[PDB]
Amino acid sequence: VTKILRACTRQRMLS
Amino acid sequence: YLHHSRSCARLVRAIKLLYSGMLKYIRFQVMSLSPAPLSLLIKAAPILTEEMYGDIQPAAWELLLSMDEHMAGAAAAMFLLCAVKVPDAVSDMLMSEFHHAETVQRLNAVLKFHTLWRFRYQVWPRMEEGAQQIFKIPPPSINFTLPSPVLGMPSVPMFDPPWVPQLKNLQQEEEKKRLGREASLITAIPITQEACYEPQAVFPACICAAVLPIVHLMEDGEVREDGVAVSAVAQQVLWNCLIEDPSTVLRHFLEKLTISNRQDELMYMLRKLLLNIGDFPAQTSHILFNYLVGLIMYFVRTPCEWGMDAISATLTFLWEVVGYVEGLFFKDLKQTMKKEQCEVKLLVTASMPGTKTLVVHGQNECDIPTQLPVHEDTQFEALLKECLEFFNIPESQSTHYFLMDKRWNLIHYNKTYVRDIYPFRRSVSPQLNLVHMHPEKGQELIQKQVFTRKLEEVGRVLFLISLTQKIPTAHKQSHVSMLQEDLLRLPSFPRSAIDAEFSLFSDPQAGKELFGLDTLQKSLWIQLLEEMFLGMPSEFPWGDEIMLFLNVFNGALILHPEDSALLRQYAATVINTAVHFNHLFSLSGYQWILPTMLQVYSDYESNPQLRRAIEFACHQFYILHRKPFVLQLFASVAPLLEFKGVSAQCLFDLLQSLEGETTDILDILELVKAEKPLKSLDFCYGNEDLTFSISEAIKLCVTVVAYAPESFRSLQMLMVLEA
Amino acid sequence: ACELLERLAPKEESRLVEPKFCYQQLPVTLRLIYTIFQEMAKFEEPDILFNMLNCLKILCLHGECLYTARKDHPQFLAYIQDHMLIASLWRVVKSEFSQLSSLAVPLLLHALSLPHGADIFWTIINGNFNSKDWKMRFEAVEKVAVICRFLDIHSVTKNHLLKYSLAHAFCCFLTAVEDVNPAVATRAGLLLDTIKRPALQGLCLCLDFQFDTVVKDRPTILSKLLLLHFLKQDIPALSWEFFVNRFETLSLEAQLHLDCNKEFPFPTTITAVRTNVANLSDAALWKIKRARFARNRQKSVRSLRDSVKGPTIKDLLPEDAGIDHQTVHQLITVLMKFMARDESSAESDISSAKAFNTVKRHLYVLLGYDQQEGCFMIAPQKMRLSTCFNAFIAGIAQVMDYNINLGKHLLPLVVQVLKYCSCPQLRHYFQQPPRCSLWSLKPHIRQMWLKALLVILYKYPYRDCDVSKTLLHLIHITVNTLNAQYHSCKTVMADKCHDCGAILEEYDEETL
Ligand SMILES: [Zn+2]
Repeated sequence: VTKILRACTRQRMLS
Repeated sequence: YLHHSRSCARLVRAIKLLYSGMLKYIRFQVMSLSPAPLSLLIKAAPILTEEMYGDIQPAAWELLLSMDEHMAGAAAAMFLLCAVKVPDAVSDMLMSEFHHAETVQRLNAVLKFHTLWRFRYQVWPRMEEGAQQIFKIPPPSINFTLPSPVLGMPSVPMFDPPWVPQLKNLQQEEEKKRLGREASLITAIPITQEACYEPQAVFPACICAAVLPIVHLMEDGEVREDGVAVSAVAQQVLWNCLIEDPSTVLRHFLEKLTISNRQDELMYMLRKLLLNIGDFPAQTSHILFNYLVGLIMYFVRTPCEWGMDAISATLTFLWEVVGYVEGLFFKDLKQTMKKEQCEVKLLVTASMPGTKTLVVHGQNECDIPTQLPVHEDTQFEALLKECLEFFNIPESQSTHYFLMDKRWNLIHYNKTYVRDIYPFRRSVSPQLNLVHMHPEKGQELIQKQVFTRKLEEVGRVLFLISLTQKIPTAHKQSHVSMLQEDLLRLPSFPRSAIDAEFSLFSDPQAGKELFGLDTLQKSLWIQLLEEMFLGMPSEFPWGDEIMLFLNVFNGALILHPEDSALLRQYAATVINTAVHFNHLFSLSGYQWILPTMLQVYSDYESNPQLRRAIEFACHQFYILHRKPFVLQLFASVAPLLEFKGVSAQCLFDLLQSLEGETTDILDILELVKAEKPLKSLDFCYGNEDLTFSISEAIKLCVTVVAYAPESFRSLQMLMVLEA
Repeated sequence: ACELLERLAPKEESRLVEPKFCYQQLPVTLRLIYTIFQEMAKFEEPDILFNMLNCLKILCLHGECLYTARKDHPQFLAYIQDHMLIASLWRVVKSEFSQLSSLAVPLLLHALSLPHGADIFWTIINGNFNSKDWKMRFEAVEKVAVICRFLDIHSVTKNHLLKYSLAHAFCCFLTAVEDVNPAVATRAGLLLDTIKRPALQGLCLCLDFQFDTVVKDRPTILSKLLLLHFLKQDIPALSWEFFVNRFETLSLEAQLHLDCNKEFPFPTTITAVRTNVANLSDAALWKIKRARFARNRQKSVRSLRDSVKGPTIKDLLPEDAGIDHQTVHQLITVLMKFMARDESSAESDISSAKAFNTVKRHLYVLLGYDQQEGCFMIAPQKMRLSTCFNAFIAGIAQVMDYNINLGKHLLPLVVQVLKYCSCPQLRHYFQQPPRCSLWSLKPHIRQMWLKALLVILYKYPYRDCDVSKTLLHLIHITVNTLNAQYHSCKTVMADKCHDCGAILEEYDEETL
């Protein structure tokens, strides 16, 4: 779940 | 008493036959002789002693069921005055009558309540020409305030009212009027109130509290010897009361929450009333929704001991309430809520700033307070660690000390982000205390409060789901687009919809309850996101942002893979999205979903039910998209292959399950919205290719390599072939 | 060990259900079952419990180990049932690991079919759902939901003990839906949706069986069915065929009472089984046996009614003498509530249309109206005093308002009933200008009469060749009701006008 959250955070940062 | 009334009526007729102005007096101020005592006592209500009220109460109670309207009205006025003056005796009599052992007694109690309800407006005229300056009646003490604009429509106007005064065109107008009349419910409006052309009301708190016994009698199936059941009478009386004026009916119940900790019973009684009546008229639903929202607002603003618990209890039922409110739109909801600074509590898409700082007090009152800057990623654990370092606690009691809020009774779970709980950036920062507690007591309080908060979140999700489902066929796409953009602009959407309390699941006490709530919340989030997806355009131009919405699905399958309900909900919604967003999932999309399903399939090899469900879902995917799905499956299994990680044998097991037809053990197809015999969504692949031979997979990999041998995808497919 | 048992087993599941002792000297399989349960009490890993439940499924099912224990070692089966079997199967049921429950539920049903299983399961359900600890109810909701998820509808339809146990558990779950604790109520409401449609259909069949057999459970069963139909309407819980069968059972009871010269609140001609002669029929004879058993053996298997509530031919009811009237009134009100919220279930298929026509004929009969001769079989006073009419007039306005198609179907019957009820006597029904009035009705029944007439006038075409005359008569009755408030000259002790002898009538503003 932490990996999923970090992927989501990176995705939001890129946008 | 009926004999007495008949005798008095005969005497009145004799006096009339005896006889100018005397006839006017007889017909305007006598009108009968039986109500002369009661109407006298009503005229002397300010000077009546409490003993007189207690003595007159049983007579006025018995006289409520008179055929004579004047007698009934006078008795109702007298009993309402008694309930105003001696509430305890009136309440005891009402409870004794409503819980009486005789069916006739309970039926008569409900009928007498209805007579009181009718003559509620005819007490002041009967009382005195100069009353209501003396004989003060306490006004209904309303504590909270409704939302500044009313959230829903106050009522649905009846189509073509008979009481409102106003050839192809004539025929079509007649047809339109007939359809409108057939579509409009006349039993759900106050027929006589709206049909009267164009005045306080006396209804004290005991008479209002009598509604709860009537709600319970709505289920009292005991039948009188005349064939009349208590349940029918109670339902009719309460339906008429809620039709006429729900505010007076629900005044007592709504005030009781602010008065005392009674929410777990108020919601129970409201749910009981809704279930027994079976519906909610537009005015009733509007009033109840506005009052419940105002109650949530009140407990958000005024610090109360049971405020959070009351908010959770009302969120557990606002979702049922909102399904009947008419004319409620998401944009107006957001506008009113952010006007009232209470959007976070009932809208799961809130987007509040944060606090940016907060002051934490020490255990000692002479200790110098600390101030911690709050950032987006800060959780209460970091704040607690900084406070322990600041206030000189030498790690001997690190689990003894808890961050706590005193104004609002809150003890903060460490893994909760600060800005989630303190979202407003007002001038005054939140003030916390480094409260020393026995670690077990602190953990118990944290478990309880976390459970209440999770139930609140469940209620928020359910409220949004019901709001979306109430929206008409038109305005569906607008509402869905609003939801999607709100989720995208919400900085903490996937985290809020995907996180869990892993530090609280392990506790043998209050750990499994949190897990049950988590499973419910994940299933609700999947359902809400599917509702959003189905309602968006099928050709919606997506991007990498779809992952933001699909990760939640994957998240729900990481926490609860072995839950059959969660597993079949996941499979149903993924199939629904593959069917709906067909073009997206014919080129991509499976790459956002398949790696998670493959990881779960490989991880839980020992679970034959989970493996069967995943294999059935993959079979349905192959049915929808045949070759593109296999290519996406290989592209999403190539990173996971190993020579933890998806093995090279479980992939072959999945393929062998694909080639042979698999039975639906969890009934996944029954939850598929487009539930038909599933066909290839592309006409080109339309064929009897339900069998997916492994040789076909090998040919696919060979073809992907042959297309571009030096591509990265080429080496992915080479790895898949090697496996 | 499970693989070895599979090898030694007949490798074919037999029929799951059929429609102290000495630890040694027992067959080795009974000892193995005993020790598997004993060890399973000591483990919590899902893999361990799954393998152990698989071993039991190979032993208990796939081989008549417990059947042969019942036949040959009754004491051992009694001990196992009372001490380990159902308690441990209930313990191993979890929503997080539904793999365990996939094996637990078939074993649980097999145990229930066996002797001493129903009582233990009854005590478990009653103790859990009636517990004051809200966490225990919270867990029991999950347990029953997961049990329902894996119910084999085919298995339940064979064994009556299974039907009783599942009906009791499902009704307790439905009560937990309407719970005081918000957490338990929300969990129950959310889990009720997670149950698949065939399982819900099987549970509704269990409820129908409970209605048919147990007499004192009928009103609570009807309440639970109405609640479930309200909550999950997609499954058929209330349906036209449901009311057909309920009317069949009630009419069979009525015919039995008529044979025993005792009054019943239901018509004796609705059912198709004539109790005068059986003619060596099969299903009809079984229906007669079930009805007579229900009416005479009221000491049946535990009626769920008390536990459900939250924290030679004739026989008469000793204390609950109004049970029959309650069942009739509740059934008719539930029928009206079904019809009000019916999404045109008829015309979906041939069976539904047949059931709708049957229900329409039965409705004509219930209100005392003979379609063959077009005349009411009863005097207007008997209809007014009738339970069926009182429960029909109280919901007919809502049925006509909410549902238009059924309203169009029911319009002639409704208008005939409305005209007939207001008549003080039979003669008043045959006066061409109706001189009757809404005086013989109860004061709260006049308003429902008027609201039904209002709905008919507001959203129905009443210019038909037949309904128009009766509706004009209804308007005449309304006009006479308005007139009687001011009597102009032109048994219950009442007031008369000494000049003309007519009864003085007064009405309230809500009726005027
Ligand atoms: Zn007269």
